[PDB]
Amino acid sequence: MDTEGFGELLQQAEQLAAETEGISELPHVERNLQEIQQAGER
Amino acid sequence: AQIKQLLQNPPAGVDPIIWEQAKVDNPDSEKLIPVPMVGFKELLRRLKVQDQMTKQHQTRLDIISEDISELQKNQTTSVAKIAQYKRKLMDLSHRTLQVLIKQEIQRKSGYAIQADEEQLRVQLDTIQGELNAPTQFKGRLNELMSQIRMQNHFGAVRSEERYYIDADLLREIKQHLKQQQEGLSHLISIIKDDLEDIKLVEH
Amino acid sequence: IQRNTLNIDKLKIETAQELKNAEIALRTQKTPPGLQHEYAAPADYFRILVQQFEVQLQQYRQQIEELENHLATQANNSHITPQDLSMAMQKIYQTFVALAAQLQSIHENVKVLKEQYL
Amino acid sequence: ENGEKITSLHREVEKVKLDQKRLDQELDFILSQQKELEDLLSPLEELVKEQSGTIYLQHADEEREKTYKLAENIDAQLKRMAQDLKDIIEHLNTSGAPADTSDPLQQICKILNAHMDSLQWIDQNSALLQRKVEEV
Repeated sequence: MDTEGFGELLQQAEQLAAETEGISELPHVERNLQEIQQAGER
Repeated sequence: AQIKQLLQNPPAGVDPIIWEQAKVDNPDSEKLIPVPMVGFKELLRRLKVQDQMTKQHQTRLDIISEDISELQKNQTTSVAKIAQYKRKLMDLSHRTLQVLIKQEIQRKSGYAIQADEEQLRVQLDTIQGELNAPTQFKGRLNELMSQIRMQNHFGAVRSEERYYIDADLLREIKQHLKQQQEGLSHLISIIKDDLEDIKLVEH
Repeated sequence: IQRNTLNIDKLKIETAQELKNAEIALRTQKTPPGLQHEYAAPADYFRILVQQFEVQLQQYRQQIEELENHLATQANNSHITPQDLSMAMQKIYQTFVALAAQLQSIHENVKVLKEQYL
Repeated sequence: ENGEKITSLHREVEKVKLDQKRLDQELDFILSQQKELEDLLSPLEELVKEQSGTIYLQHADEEREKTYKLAENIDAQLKRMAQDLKDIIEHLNTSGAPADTSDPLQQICKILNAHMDSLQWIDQNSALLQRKVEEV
């Protein structure tokens, strides 16, 4: 179907991890799967 | 009232006990009243209306769709202004600070200046060669950059292959994350309200 | 759009402090001009940016030290998975659940205090 | 049954457009605060080259200025560094699966990490609040 939410989400999250000058908020590295599950557990 | 007005007193030549019962039988009375239907052409009738109806639904749905496209188009390439504004902000902050600073060297010596100043100055000293020196810089930044690249070289190949993969099956797991996203957004806004219902606990 | 609202609230808040450290700056030195004095601001705000930064440095080393734990990992890093996605999501649907605990946890806690006040 | 949805579609759509408008004209105006607050940081370039000219017709020397010049570079320097650190992180992220970046896979890992991060907050901002309650 025609959805545009997670395309927002991914969007957001995309737009998230890249930069910038914002005095504080630096882009974050993305984990996933093996390290993440454990990361979730902690 | 007007409903009440037509539905009773009966219609087209429809029997009064049946017409009654469609009224009781009616599944959904505000949205609906009993309307007499008359054999096949009448169903034909209904269908003609349905189609009539269909086109207009489709269209209005298109109108919502166009307005949403306009909002998204405005929004998606409008990020530009927000980002631009933010950078301009930081540059103006630098100039603000630089002008703020020069108003404290030119009017201010005067050669008065000290007191509080040294404390500023103690903080600044600390932070500055902290940084320097030694330690940090060197070692760390580029064991990391020395390093990163070697991992880049190596990762490429191991790659090679493996062998496709599994991309593919990626569509959804689209979908299920959407639903986790809304749940988290509700919890975050509830925590934020919690502590509201909390500074007020400032009691 | 939603997302776009927090962004302006940030640009709002910020042009406001900068209008102004810009205002502690003109017209202060405007006086000067005629003859007055505005300034030990800075000392305020200068030491304020210091304090500001002081933490940002810690953030830098926090992130740096994460990077290598991460790279470090990446080195271990190198091997198939549909089951795991599932295994992740059944875990997230637990993690969200204890977190909710806590939030109702807190929320009700606040509520209690709020009740006590009146 | 569909028509109803259509309704709260219309709804909530023109309240989205009440939205954007607004945020739209908002951005003008935050934008105008940026044209004014700028002309006039200078015309604050009078008031500051006057002081200069005046100060020059004085005995001489300038001093204890350097410290500030150091402060601004010092404050400035790390800003330099945050960029570099950003320039690294992106590279690290870049090093990661080939033949298709555009797939859904990475989509799900990004989004999901976004969720995990948000969840984290919710955690101890909550724990905060939960923490905080003790004084009471």
